[PDB]
Amino acid sequence: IEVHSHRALFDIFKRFRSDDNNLYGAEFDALLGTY
Amino acid sequence: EKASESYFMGQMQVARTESGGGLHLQLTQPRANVDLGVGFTAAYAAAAL
Amino acid sequence: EKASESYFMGQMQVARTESGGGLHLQLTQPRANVDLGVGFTAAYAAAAL
Amino acid sequence: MEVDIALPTLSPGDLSALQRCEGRVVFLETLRRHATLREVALPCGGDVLAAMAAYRRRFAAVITRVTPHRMLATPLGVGGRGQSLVLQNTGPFDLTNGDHVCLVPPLLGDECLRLTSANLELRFPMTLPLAQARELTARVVARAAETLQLPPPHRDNAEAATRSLVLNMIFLLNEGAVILLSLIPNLLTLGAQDGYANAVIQLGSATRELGQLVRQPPPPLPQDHARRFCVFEALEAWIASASRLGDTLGTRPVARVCIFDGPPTVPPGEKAAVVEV
Amino acid sequence: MEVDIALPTLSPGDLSALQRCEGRVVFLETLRRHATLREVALPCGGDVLAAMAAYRRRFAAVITRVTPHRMLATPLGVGGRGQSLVLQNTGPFDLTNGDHVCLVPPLLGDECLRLTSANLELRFPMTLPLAQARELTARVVARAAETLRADVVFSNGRRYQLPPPHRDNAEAATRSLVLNMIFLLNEGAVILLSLIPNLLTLGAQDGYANAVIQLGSAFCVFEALEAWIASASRLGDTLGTRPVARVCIFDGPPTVPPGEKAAVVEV
Amino acid sequence: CSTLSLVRFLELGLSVACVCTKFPELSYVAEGTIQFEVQQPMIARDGPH
Amino acid sequence: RARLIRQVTLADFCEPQAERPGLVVLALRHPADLAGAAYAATPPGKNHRDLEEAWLALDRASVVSLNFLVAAAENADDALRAHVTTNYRDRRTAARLERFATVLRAMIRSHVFPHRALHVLGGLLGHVTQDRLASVTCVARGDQEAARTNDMAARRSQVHVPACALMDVDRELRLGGDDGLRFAYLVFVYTQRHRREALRVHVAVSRLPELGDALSFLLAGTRVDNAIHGTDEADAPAAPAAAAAFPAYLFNDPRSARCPTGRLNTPAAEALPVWAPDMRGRATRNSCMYAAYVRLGTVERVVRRALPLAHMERFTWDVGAWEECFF
Amino acid sequence: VIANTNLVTSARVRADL
Repeated sequence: IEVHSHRALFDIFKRFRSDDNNLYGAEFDALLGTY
Repeated sequence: EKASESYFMGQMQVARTESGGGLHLQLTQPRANVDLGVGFTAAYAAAAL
Repeated sequence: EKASESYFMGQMQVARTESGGGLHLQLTQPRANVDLGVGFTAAYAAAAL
Repeated sequence: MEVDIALPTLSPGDLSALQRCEGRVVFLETLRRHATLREVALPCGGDVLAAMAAYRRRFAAVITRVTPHRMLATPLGVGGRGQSLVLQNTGPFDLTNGDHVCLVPPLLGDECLRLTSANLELRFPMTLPLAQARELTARVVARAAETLQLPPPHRDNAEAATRSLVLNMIFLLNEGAVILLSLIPNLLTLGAQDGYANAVIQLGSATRELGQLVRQPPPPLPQDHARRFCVFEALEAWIASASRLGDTLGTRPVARVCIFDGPPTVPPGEKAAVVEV
Repeated sequence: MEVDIALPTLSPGDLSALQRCEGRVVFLETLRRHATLREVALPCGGDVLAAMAAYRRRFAAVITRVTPHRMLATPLGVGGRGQSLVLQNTGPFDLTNGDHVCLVPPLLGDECLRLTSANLELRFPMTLPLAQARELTARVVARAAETLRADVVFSNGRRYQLPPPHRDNAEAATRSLVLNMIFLLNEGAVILLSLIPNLLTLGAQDGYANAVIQLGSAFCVFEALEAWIASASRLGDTLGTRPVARVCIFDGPPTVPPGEKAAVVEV
Repeated sequence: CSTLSLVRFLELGLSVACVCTKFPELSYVAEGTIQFEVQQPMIARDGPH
Repeated sequence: RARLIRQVTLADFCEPQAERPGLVVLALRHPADLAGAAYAATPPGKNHRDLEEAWLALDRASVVSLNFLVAAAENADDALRAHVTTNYRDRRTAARLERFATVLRAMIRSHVFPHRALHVLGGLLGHVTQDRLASVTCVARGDQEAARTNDMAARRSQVHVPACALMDVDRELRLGGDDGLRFAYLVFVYTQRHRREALRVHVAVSRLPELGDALSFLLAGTRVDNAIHGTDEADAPAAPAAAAAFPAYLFNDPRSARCPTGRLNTPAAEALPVWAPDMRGRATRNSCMYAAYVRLGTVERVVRRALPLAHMERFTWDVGAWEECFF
Repeated sequence: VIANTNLVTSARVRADL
């Protein structure tokens, strides 16, 4: 029935977590480095 | 008519069977009826064409 | 390589089929794989003859 | 006993079309349970006689369930005469109830299934009623014998078809065939007194022409004819042969149809439930 | 699968006469669950060819026990794992354990169940082993071949005399078969001789044999050829010679004479 | 008699090559594709792209 | 499950205590009608009462085990002869085997072929015997091991065939195929040379649903030397007359002598050409008969293991009709 | 682990080396 894909595996250690700076206002004072 | 014919329901029977595609059920049911009215209790009518 | 291929083990399956000389019990299991790293991750070596 | 046909990775745009194949028969070479798809494969059109002969060495198998992983198929006939199943009507003609069916290769090479995902095509044959499969086989064998929807011949295996024909024919001549032949005028004279007698003999029958262009004496008495009779042996031989003519040139009736309630005929491209005989 | 048939209320005694043919075979028209005495019936005497062409377009069915209200039947071609059923013999000669049974119309003096009560008529086919079935037809047509211009069958010790023509209604019921079976064979003969003309001049002992052996190994005649192939296939197909039963009598005498029943398994 | 010395896969040496993770529902969800790409690095060449 | 046949009979040819279960048995026709049909069936020139005598020299008995029949043929390995002779309890047995050989050799000579005298039943499994009277029981459909033998050492059974006669086909013909489910055919081989003739038996397995050309090539020498020495003892006339040449030039002749129907007794119609198709002594079909086969069922595997034998594997009994092989 | 669209924003074996 016209097969489709599915969401792909993402590595357990995927830690994008950059929106913490990019949510509304970025606090460069110490939030960096962890990135 | 009101009660031209009766009807009877029996217990349904489940009959499973196994295939390469897995399982394939097959349900079934026995049923019977009997004429009630004396003489005839129905009539055709070829109405339109 | 230290981790060249990913690999997923499915769930085992049974499949019965009645016969004369007893019973056949074909048992199967599906599996999947994929490489990850860019470039190659294995090689030959035609060592001896 | 359900055979298993595995598949490679195909295009999602082609499984949607192959899934629509649920009643066409495939032709396997052996009957192991697990099997591949690469094994069952056929080129495009050409030499309808070759394929017709190949339809006797290999045995059929109807498919019933498709999955993007594997394909479940049913060994059509090796040991079963009641496996009521369904196969779709991919034939040109229309098949009513109580009709023995027959598999015939497709014509013109027009209708195949070019599977580009793996570069291989499967030429599923068509299902015709016996009565028309017989005329088709007859026409093709006549055309093949002639050369010492209209497809061309091959003339590499025409030798085989004409061979089988002339063998099945040459062993129809017998010491009693001459006695049965010395009555052709006696039959033709009946062809004028009665109407059905003229009916049973066709128009260009190549005997009603013979019937006036030669004469023949009463047949000479054979050896030991005071003890044995020959016309009965000839007739029995002819029954035994003709009972098996339509097979050795075409295909045997593989199964027959049966319905309960609905419309008698099943127009093409439709599922029909058949018993197997 | 089983089919019941609406038996109308016929009469005393003649119903009891039908109550003797509890093993005969009758051709239904469609597998269903409801039937009637009218559709399962043929005229008592007709050409053997139309009955033969009818036996190929219908579905067989055996008569089981018959209650005066309705009679039960089961078809042959389809079945569940090939079960057991009794089948009354009607042939002229017996069949032994381990034979293949066929169904041919009554080439001999027919039998027609005359229901004078209900104004119907029943006609049942005959049961024969394949070996003798393929030969009784040939005896019948051979008897007519000579009259167009001796007859003994042997079976299980005893010998039959093939009752003389028109001992029944007439021999007209078996004319068309004679005519077709002779004409098609004469056609095959002449076409073959025309195709290789010099076939009958070769040395009868050596040349003809060398031809027939080197051939075994490595008005347009062709339209006539196509026509002959078509007709021979159509006629050979509708000649019975395809068994639908195989007798399997367990716990019983190894031979069943004509008239009494026998346990047969469907092929 | 004769015993059967079983072997464990993880205790082999080859195990280091591939990562094996038990995905139970693969046999069901394998009906389609999963289709994840990985990566590619790129050098920052001078001159405007 | 499978369904069986029971046939009480004489302990003449199949001797169910001498062999263990699992071997095919055959049903023998009543000999009276064979002897009768000979009278009209033996060809011209030959004897027409020699089968009568051959039968009378062997004096109901109805069954015959294949293990017994294979011994009374040309092809056989003498180990099986020794087994049948010294292992059968019965009196006078070797003499009977000799007479049976003479019977079958007479049968082929009289053109009433044994394939028209031996229907095939399934493999026997059980028997109760009085003194020289038995009641064998064989399967008829379904697979063999659905049965239940009263041995109590091996309840189920298998199918045993003398490996001396088992002729494989595919590995023989080199089809390059791969063994899956294969059919099983019991085949007869005739050979016809007057007073010097014999019969060969085989049991053939293959994937080929239609033997035909396969045997026609397998038995090439037999068909060759049978088509030429088969018409012997038949007086053929002298050189065939030129009038025998069936005229073909006259079909589409616009101008030719013609005669409408209804004036064919002895009118002024003598101007028609004469043609005498004259066939007296040439090779008929029964003259070129060399083999006959019949389908037995389906098979998985064949292994050889012991007297040499051949154990079947998951045999499914499905008996078919006989078949001619003449062309 | 199979999560929905919700979002946030040893032994001693014998071997040769």
